[PDB]
Amino acid sequence: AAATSLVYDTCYVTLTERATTSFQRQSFPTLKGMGDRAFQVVAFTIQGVSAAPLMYNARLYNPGDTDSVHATGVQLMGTVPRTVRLTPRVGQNNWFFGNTEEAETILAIDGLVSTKGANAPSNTVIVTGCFRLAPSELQSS
Amino acid sequence: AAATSLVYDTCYVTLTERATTSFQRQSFPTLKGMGDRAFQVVAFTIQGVSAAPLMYNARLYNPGDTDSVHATGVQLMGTVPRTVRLTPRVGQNNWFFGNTEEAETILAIDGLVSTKGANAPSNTVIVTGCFRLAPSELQSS
Amino acid sequence: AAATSLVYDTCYVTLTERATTSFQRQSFPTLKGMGDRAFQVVAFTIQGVSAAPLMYNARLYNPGDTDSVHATGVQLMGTVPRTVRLTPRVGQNNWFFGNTEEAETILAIDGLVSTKGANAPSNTVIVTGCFRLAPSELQSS
Amino acid sequence: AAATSLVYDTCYVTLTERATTSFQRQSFPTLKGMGDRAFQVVAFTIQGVSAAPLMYNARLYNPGDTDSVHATGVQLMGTVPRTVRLTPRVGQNNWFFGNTEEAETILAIDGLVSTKGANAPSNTVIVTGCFRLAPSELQSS
Amino acid sequence: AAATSLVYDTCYVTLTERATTSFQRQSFPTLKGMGDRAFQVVAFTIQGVSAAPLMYNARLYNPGDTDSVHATGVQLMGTVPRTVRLTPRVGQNNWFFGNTEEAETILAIDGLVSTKGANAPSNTVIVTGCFRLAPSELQSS
Amino acid sequence: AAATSLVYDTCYVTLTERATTSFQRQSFPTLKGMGDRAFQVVAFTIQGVSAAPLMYNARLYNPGDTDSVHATGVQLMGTVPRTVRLTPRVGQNNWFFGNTEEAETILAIDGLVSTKGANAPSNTVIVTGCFRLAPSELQSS
Amino acid sequence: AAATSLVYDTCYVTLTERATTSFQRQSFPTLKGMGDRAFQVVAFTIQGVSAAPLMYNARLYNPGDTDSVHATGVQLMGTVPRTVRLTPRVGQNNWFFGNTEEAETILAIDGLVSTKGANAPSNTVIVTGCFRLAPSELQSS
Amino acid sequence: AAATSLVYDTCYVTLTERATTSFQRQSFPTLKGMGDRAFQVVAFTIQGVSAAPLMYNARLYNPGDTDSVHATGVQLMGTVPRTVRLTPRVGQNNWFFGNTEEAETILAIDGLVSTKGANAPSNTVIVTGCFRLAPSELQSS
Repeated sequence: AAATSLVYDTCYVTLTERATTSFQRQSFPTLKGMGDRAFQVVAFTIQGVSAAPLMYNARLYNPGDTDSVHATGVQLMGTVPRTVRLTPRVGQNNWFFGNTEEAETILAIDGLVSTKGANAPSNTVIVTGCFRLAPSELQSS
Repeated sequence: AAATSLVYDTCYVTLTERATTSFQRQSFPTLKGMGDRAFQVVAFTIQGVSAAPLMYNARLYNPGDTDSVHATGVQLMGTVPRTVRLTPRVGQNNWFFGNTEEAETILAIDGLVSTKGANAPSNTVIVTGCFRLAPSELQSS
Repeated sequence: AAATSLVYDTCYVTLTERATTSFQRQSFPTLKGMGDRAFQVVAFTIQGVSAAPLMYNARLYNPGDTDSVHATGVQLMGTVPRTVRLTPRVGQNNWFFGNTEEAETILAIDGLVSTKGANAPSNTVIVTGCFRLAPSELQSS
Repeated sequence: AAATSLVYDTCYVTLTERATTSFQRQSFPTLKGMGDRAFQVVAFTIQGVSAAPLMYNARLYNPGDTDSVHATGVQLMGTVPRTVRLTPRVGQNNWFFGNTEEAETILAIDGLVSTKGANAPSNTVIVTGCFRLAPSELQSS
Repeated sequence: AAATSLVYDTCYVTLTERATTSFQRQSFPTLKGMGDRAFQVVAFTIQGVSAAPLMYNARLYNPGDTDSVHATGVQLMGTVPRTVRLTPRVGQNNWFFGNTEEAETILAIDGLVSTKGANAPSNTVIVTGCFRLAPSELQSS
Repeated sequence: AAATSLVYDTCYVTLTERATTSFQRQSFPTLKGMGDRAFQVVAFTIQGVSAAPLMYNARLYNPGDTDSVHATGVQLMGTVPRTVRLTPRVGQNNWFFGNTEEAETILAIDGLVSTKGANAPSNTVIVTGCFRLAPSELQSS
Repeated sequence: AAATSLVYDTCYVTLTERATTSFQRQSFPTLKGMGDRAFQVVAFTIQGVSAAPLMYNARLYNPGDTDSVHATGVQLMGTVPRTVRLTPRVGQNNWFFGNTEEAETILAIDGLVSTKGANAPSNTVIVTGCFRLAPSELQSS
Repeated sequence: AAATSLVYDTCYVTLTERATTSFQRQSFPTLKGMGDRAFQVVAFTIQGVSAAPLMYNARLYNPGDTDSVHATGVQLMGTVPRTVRLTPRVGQNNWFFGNTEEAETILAIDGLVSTKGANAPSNTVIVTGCFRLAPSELQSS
């Protein structure tokens, strides 16, 4: 066999009102420095708190796509941390090859407000991805 | 036999944004004044509240190490108290000898903010450690 | 919780007759670039082939030690690949802190010949380590 | 596999009143001359007799520590032999590497008297350690 | 909850013929330096040896009392260690408040001889108390 | 062990209308002359008869208190003997130390009449206490 | 029999930062005006809310003591009401005699802040005690 | 009913070589001061230690007899405490009336040596009697 590995990587961000923040290969410490080894998204856990009403939508991408294939749907944020899980099903699951560029988008989170022109209040979102890794593509001596 | 004792000790702190607060042997009242008796960390219960979004990461140390071997991973804080438990497994569990210096680090908690240059809002973290104690190393008359 | 990860990393080498080759943190691709996150050795699988009689001894280290605490014992190599598993038990298992230096020795393999002054024949050894990872020690913004 | 060995080694001493006698690697015949092979303390059996009231405290050490992590607690000695067993639990159990120096302390026994300035009466303590041994680290030809 | 702790503390003494030795809060290392935290006596284990015939009577006190409420009753001592357990029942069990003075008597042991005017022979008594501790009364910042 | 003893002691009295009669340590024959030995109230049996309507209230004391912690509540007396049992529960049960003064109050019985200024008719009350005794605190020779 | 009664009494307060508020006999309406009748603490339910991070420690007293014998341990307060129960065990349970002074302390609650010199934010604590009552000590006509 | 009480009383002595020591009503603290109340011997527990070989014979008496009706038979004493129980059977059991004189013999212990003219070495014997008590014979007012 080839033993597939299972790694949890976490990143955090402050969301901005009419913007989307991209979580790329380089946003996750382990994926960023592991070298030439393929990976697949198993699940994402998104945790967020806000000082006042705010919404977000976490969207998952297949490799190379210009838009997402899965999403949590808009979620409300309150003053106490709340956790949402995003699990892809067959077809929203394609493996990223070992050489995927560091800037390749894996998950994008949109920041949304309901009042026209309003600013996002202070907030923090923690994203933890669970990734399955294929064996390394090693070079010869 | 030697009867091992089980003691709960608590300490509290206000976290600061780009700083880590160390909980040393002297931070725990009983460990601080018990004399020459070895101890082991059984578990830590961390409870925190914040007036606005804030994160922390509680990290456990083995004796003499310059960095931690276990951690809760970054945690979000909200306006209602929330409890997290940190339990070491084999290898993150070495016993501290009776003479460990009062300034020896046992647990360190990092204060983190998601917005560049932001200050930590008012917050309080209560740390309760459960320690196993070996018999005292008494002196002769 | 903190989710502990399980990663398999592989490295290969040609053994030399009266020398020991060290497998350091940097010898394993994932451990090398993952950043500040603690890890523990779960098991090592050693696979070797040789063009003619040769022996090796794979030795496991606890963090910071100048000599090993576990070993496979001398093993013979033949012309067909053969696999040996090295699993530490309690006490040969201490966790390496997140900041362990890249040059820190984890496993060392000695190359041995039975005839005085003989050279090692062509050989290859593949080492696959299974490591448990603690959550990352992330920096604040 | 590597077959771990189990060896019992014994040493005896006369305790002195305000002194501690160290049982080092060299105090145990087999550990002393076995060469480069790692070992772990499994258990210690301490047997003592005294011509008049006397106390002792047997303390176990992890490798390299300057003070002990386990102890029997003070024990009374009478005119008939009495046996006490000292068994380390996880964390008071680290393996000693093969090259541990002959003068490395494994167990220390303090001699204690209850009357200020009194001398210890004639006494004898027999210490039998049970050690687990790893395979030898052999040199190449 | 409040987690109650369970601690074993030991002290030793040489008994004198027509005198009583008091074991105060300060006689027990942990109770002595733990600060402002209430405690209750769970049990006492008394172990004694003597070079010649001698008796003792171990007496337990409730907080603030000028005489004891429980006792082992007179016990004989011989040349081999002998253990007696003293366990209070309801009413001989009141909790000592956190601020109890260091000189407060918890257990007193009388030394007795049967021959008029005789001196006590060489002897040693080891007292191990098992105490239940309430949470610490911490000060505000 | 220490064998706890169980003793029944009885005393009788004639109640007076606006007065309370105290049953002290010296009111009970055995408690009065037993010496330095602690005791606890297990139960009291109160039996009374009166030539005409009369009431009483039997009240139990903990050691050193200036008022009672338990009571039968007012009881009516008639021309035929009637028995009431007073059993303390946890907390109304503290042990009296061996040296409690002979004049220390254990039980007090108030004599009550319902008509303003009336005198108590001829009456007799028999009080039988059941006491648990600790071992004696003996003096040395 | 004597029927023991069970009464719930409630009091509320605003905590102050480096101060302790005492809940005395007079703080509880029923205990305050019931007259000469003994009582025992069965349990306390403490409920608190705060506009920002704040801590408290609720401490239980036995009658006449100058410091407490039981405590909840420091508790965090958030923006949503939270309930903690304090139940005494044997020995932290002594009955208060009927005549206990109105100013006698039963429960004390310390207000604590984690930042040096900080003031307590707006807060409210509701304390409900459950008390067992003995029969009244009535006077004669 | 009449409730019979059960009391344990203890006395100690040093035995002398060709002499018998009498344990009279006055030798037992409770029996000595209880007043006019009948009693019966239930059992005697004799515990003795000696610095060198010595023998004793404990003999039980019925009221008013000039010699004993029961005995332990000669017993050897060594350097470690040893316990012997003496339990009367029907007929060696007569009750002592309430007014028995303080000097009335209940148990006698003979000190014996085996070498002609030898002296008894240092020794101590603890005697604990278990007595059943009848109700007190109270006087009228």
